[PDB]
Amino acid sequence: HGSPDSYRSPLASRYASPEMCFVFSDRYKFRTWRQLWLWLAEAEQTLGLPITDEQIREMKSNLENIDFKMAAEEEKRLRHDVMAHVHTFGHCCPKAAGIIHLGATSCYVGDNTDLIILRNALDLLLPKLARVISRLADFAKERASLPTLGFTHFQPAQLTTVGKRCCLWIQDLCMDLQNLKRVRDDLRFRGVKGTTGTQASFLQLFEGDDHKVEQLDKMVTEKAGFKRAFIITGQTYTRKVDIEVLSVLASLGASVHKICTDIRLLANLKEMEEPFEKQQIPYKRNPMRSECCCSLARHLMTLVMDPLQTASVQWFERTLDDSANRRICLAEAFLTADTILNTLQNISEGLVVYPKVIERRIRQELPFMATENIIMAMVRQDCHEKIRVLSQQAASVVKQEGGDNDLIERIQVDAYFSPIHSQLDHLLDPSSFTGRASQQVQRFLEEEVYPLLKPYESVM
Amino acid sequence: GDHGSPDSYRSPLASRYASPEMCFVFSDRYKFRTWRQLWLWLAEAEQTLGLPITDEQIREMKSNLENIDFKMAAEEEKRLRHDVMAHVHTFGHCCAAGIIHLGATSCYVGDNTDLIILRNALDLLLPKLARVISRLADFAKERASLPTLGFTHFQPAQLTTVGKRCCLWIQDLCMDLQNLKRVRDDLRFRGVKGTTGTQASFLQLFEGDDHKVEQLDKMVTEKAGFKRAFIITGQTYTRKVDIEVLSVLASLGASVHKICTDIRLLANLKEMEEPFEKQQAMPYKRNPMRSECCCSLARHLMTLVMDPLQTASVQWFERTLDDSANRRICLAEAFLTADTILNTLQNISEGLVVYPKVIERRIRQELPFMATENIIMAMVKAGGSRQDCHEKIRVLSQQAASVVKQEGGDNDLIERIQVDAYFSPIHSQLDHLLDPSSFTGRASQQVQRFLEEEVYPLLKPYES
Amino acid sequence: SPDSYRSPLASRYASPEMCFVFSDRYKFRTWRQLWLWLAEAEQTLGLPITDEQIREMKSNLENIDFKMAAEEEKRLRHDVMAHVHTFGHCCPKAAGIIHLGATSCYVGDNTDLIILRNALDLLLPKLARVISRLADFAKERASLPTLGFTHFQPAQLTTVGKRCCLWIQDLCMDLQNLKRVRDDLRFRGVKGTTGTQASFLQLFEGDDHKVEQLDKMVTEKAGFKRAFIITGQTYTRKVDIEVLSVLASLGASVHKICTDIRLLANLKEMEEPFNPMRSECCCSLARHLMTLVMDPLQTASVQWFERTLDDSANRRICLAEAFLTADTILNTLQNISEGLVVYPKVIERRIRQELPFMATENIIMAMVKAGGSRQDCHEKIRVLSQQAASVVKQEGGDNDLIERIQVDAYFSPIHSQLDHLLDPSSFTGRASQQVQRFLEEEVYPLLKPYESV
Amino acid sequence: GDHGSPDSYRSPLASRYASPEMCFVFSDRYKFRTWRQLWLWLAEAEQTLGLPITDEQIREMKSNLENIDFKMAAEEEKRLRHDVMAHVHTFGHCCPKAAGIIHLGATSCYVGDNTDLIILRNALDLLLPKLARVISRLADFAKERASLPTLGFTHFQPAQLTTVGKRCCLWIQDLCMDLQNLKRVRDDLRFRGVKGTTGTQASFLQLFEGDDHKVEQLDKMVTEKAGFKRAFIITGQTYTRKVDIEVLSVLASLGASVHKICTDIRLLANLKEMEEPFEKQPYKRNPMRSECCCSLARHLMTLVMDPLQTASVQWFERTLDDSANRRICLAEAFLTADTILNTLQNISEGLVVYPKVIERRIRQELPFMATENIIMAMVKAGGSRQDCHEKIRVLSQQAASVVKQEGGDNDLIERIQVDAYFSPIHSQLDHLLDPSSFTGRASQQVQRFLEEEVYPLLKPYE
Repeated sequence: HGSPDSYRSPLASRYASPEMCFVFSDRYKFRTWRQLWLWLAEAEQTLGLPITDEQIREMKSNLENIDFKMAAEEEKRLRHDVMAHVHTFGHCCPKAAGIIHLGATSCYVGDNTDLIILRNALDLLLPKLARVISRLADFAKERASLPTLGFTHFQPAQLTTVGKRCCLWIQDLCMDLQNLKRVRDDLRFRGVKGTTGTQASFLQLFEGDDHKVEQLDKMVTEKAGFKRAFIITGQTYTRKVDIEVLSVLASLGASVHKICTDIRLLANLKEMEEPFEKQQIPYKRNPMRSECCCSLARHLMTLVMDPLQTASVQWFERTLDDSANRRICLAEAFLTADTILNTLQNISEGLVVYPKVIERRIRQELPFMATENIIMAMVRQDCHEKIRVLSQQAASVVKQEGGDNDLIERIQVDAYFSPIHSQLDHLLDPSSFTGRASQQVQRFLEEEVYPLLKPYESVM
Repeated sequence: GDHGSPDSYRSPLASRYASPEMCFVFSDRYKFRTWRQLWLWLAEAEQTLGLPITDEQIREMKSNLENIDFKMAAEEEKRLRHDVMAHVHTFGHCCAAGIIHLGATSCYVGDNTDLIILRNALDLLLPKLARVISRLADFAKERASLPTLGFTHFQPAQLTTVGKRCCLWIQDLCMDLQNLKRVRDDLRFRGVKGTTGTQASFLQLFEGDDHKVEQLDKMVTEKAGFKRAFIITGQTYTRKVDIEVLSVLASLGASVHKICTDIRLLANLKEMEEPFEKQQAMPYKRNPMRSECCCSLARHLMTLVMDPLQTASVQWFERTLDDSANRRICLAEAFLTADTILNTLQNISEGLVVYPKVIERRIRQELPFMATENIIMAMVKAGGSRQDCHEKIRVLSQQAASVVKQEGGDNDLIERIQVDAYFSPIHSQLDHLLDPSSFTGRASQQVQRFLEEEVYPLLKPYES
Repeated sequence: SPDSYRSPLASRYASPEMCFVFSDRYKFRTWRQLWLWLAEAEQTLGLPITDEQIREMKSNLENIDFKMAAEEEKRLRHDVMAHVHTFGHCCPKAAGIIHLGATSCYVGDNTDLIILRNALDLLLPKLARVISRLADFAKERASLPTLGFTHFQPAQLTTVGKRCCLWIQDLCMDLQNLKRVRDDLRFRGVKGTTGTQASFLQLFEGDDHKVEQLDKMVTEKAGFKRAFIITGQTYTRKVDIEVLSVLASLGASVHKICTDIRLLANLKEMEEPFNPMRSECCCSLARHLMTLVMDPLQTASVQWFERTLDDSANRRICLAEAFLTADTILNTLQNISEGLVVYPKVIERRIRQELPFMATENIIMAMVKAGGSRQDCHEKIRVLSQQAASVVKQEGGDNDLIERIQVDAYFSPIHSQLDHLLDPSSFTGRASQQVQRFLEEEVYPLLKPYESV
Repeated sequence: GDHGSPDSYRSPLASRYASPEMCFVFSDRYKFRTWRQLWLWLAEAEQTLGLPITDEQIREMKSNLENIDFKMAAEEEKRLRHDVMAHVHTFGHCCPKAAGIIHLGATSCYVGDNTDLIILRNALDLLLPKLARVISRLADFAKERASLPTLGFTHFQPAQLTTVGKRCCLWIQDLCMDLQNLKRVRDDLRFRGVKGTTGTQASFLQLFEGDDHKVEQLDKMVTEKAGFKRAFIITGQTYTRKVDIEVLSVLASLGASVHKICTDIRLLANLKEMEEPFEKQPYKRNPMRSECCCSLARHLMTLVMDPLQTASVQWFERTLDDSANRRICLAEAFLTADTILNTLQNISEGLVVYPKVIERRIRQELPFMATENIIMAMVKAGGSRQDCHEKIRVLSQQAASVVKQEGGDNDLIERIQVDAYFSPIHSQLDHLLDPSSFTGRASQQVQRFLEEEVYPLLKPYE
């Protein structure tokens, strides 16, 4: 990762998985440059430019044989990123030197590489998000019936289930999964367009034949594995593309942050905890992996303003005031999302529920929500008011003298509630207060979640 | 008055900027009508599932949907400090009263109203957006072959065409149209969910009947005009929907700002101007005032995206009420702003002024510096020499540059070539070698293909 | 009119005084006010302006015809020239001398600076009054022990007043910031179309000193200590960044406080004056305040040269909204701070249910002094903790670590004063003393200039 | 290598962009040095306060600040899960004599949180002279070009003439406000000191046997040694996260200014009026350095939402959900800012001005702005106002058509000069269109601004 004598990005050197790091590495970047020049030359041969099979063979064998030292020093001399690599690749491919980058300009390698990078980055996030959704869905099913105190205003609300509450987190990740897939499939190749998008150099190279330029653009698009290319660009693809991508990651950021806020709140209530590793026979447990996910999700929300501002200040066919900003924020958003999903998969595998803790809290709150079922079970005016005064004193005891709720007791002795004694244990059954929470979990998993997850069954 | 008094603050978004249609969809009249419209649909679905509601009770609601007493509603809200219940009383006062809102909570009306408002607001933006695109398309077709100086780094570069440049704007607006359409299509109804989304109150109402509660959830969803309803909600629909909606407006703001920034730059170059207003010739100096307003307003949209993002991130459990005030402001203001922008942008597109002679004058100044490759190629074809020509053209290029920079004169490079003996085997070809049209690449063909494949197919559903 | 949209901030949220500051009555009245000051200064410096013309203007500052002015703008397509003419119509004798030598931003930008300053002046007392009522609560509850929270997890005891000082300290930092931006706000003055004072220079036929003088006079009349030396058409949009930055910071502070109050309401240790609806309202609007900061940031980044008019419509929206939003928050925070209710028994319970686990060191250092070993006590205390933790977590019961230590024969010398070893006040450190010190050295001096009168 | 292998992502801020000094400030070698330097200060102060620390232990501690075993600490961190105790052990290992008195009575954030504040302040100290240095270069330029008339620009349309030096003062003023805000925030930065787990100083009070006086003066001593004038009286576990908001707010604002300057330079580059420095070894020159600054400034403006959101959701005495966000955003903000200023210093050094392209654009626009001047000269010679205004009006329409509908030069002056009606002012015409008389007070505004504001603001930094 490098020396401690200098600053190191905590995302690469500490947080993110090596795979995502490699996608944004200089090796991947410059390999892809060489790959693009190969596809270019191959297509140009087919279209009748003087390129031999020996020159193609030379380029194919030397895609990974990159001299970084020599390339960086040639940049210093030629003050050009692309020209330096054209020359370097030429030195290790002496037969091909005269045909590399023929007709093209800088953005053929620069911009198309970012597109290939963008796509590859989404492709690694997809199964990670799919794997989180699946494990939460496992958990959702097991705890689909378990009654838990609902919360609105973070206050005692009617009963829900742990499996129901989990399905709220799952659905947000599902909207995100659908969004990531939609953006990945819509990405288009820039292809060959020239300095200003007019294909003027390539038109001159193919001595004025429009049809040949059209074919060239089709051929590299397909070699690159892209279904579609832009008809219209300036020098580069429209920077709107980066907004579309980072908007969805920002949206994922906000969903994750919400999931982790919930878990941190439940971990205070002792109702649920993060998984442990290295475990066996501490009381105090910090939800550190959830606090980490929040911290990083935040940064993922912040980054969306960068591509927005960039897109707004692009003058005409392009200005280079996007270049540096894009080298930073694109990498960060993906490495940030990658980390979040790796850490979120850990949290989701074995979430620890504490049933008796959840049952205790419910018992403290249920007699204040069961009052209506007591009245509609007596066969109204003197039963709405005579139970109310008992609630007055029981609510006065809980707040003014912090402790247990004894409303059950106050009814269990009063003469007025004579017949309703025989049916109190059934009237205070927690599951009868949970509504369709169980039915809803089931139907959600079968109609929405399972159809979505199936294309990912190979890797779990 | 018909809006507000001068002695109080009035948002200029409502008073000075947006159209009456978009302003209506966010008004309290439309909001409280929609509340009554939801209560009506519920009662209809409730009766059709065998609940004790009379066909007379229904028609008293069906007739009194518009009849809203605004002073009584505000006083019962002064009494109970609860807006939904206050409107329940007021509707029952003019009606029936005992069957209003039965089994439902506040968010049956306060949350399904938002989704109807969002859907209708998107309905207002769509045809306005297609209209702009349509106008620019015609401008792009008309100007498809008019050579213009290309700009990278905002320095002169390979020529393009006005039509081609306009397609860059069109493309961005077409992606916005597609995103607005998708997000409107993907919008789902909350339906009947109860206080925490468990539907407990409606299960009680239908006496434990699971199938019946779901039958109600389907009935009110179709009545509201939605293809699909959420299975999973807390008290409200997920605040993620607000993010998808304002994300696409934010992106649209980005597009517009860029389009309008280009226009202001073109205006300075005097190559393009905004349409003429009337008088009773036109003035020499003209500020791109309408473009600057669009830029100003677009900026607001890009900013608003952070509101729904932060909101969604800190929603604890089934629901917290720290979304309420923030949503009252940012939802309406996003749409009101977008609406203003589209109205203004359409106005700009109707008769953009082009000045062909100014475009030509800038081209004649810059082109010779970009055309030396074509001069060398033409020499070699008639017995010339590459390195001899380069060095005997690099020197005249540096002389011409000096007059333009150090002296601030007109570019004389062509004139320096038109007399120089070394370039005698080329003099009959100089004007043809500097034909702007032969420098525009495939620009005009790109316009034609793009319009035929990607613009008219999208505009087809909006012909009227 | 319910048949049209109304800004919730404007209608049914913010104070009538703040709404008035951003009203058009106040705006156009200030325009007229600034024209009079310009006329007054110009007479002094020797232009043909008569006292009659000046009295005509001083009488008609509030006499504004919004119908006429609005109709004349449609015809002239100029907001300032529309109001020059309207003012000239109700002051026929003044007509020719209004706005003499001036440009549009003389009224446009100096009005926005007058508005900003006056809007800050309304924010300062309200904030001070909030800080003052939290300081009383802080003093009242300085000694009351409460459970400290790190990671939202039980942590070393603090006091209620000490926790309140965390909130106070954030608000005080905002108070100093609002005051520093207010006091160091500068006047645009008279600058001309591009900032070069060219027309004023020609109006006084070349007299440089007369232009400086005119600039000084209007600046003093408007109640500012300094004018900008350098401007384009307008004052730098960096000023709007600095103002909205401090309000955004205040937003973040407020949001933190109201989130803390919302969690305590869940813990039933504290309640709002009679669902923490007001704190949710506060959080929701604090959030919108934080959002706004990107507007002037984006604006100032893309101003080309002496002025571009892409700031105009965005400023009309973000400026007023930030102050109306700020205002609303402070009015609501004042109502929360007026009736905060702590429930001491609920707090006492939670402590007793969590203190035993944190008190493990004090029992050891009472045992080691009694003869026992640090090895032979840490081992025995851990097995009894393992037993207590099961009852709480696996059985959802009461923390009986206090009971279990009384039945174990090992801790026999320790029995005599377990009341003292688990006395919550001994676990609070310097909390109360930290409160008294902070209030007297930092808070009270800051509130000293206010509270008057 | 040391700047990372090409097989992994390497931040372009640390490797490619920022200066070495700023990179070292956020390096782990600086972080762990300071951690250890803070333990020394803690030990020295405690010994003075009567605790059992030997001067043998102080000297052993003082010698082993530089030599850090990173391999040991990382593996100890794996074994412990505590980053501080990992370095408490690794320090206690190489300093065996003083193993019992390292981190005595202290909490994790004594080193974590105070280090953050020390870095913040050293980073600000690197930025300030760099900012001053830039302002100073532009000042020189703005004095030199103080009387060079140039076309004013409102709406990006021709307007009343300013001077090149006056326009530069517009840029300088934004950077001077940035300088003022940076210094203030640097000086108003408070030390976290010794506060314990939740800010109550409980463990320190315990070790000083209930003595408040000794707690308070330990806080003051270590603050003094760290170089701070003032400590917080009130903290949770850490210093309030409102501090990070103040710091990144002023950087975002600097970013905003730098973006405006560089946008202006980019536009002037197109107009061929002004260019970025040569440093040669052509005709078309892209302003690549101004574009770099703009790109980097934009990111700086974006970062402000990090600390804002962070502060807004800090529950009670502290939550760890700020940790990861702060490591990225703070470091990145100072790396970017430093890079921007480095590039800005380079731009200021040898900015190229083209006086004859400036003169050309004036001659094209000025005649339209000089109409009232001409009518006044005509009336002064006993002429008719209404006839003169109508003549100018018609000649102005003809000349505008040539410019817009024919793409010609402005020929308004030549039309006036060949018209016999204008005979009374024909001799006055060169003088009437002297651009210098159209600049207002621009040349004096520069001198006043530089004397009264700039140089007094620069004096501490010379």
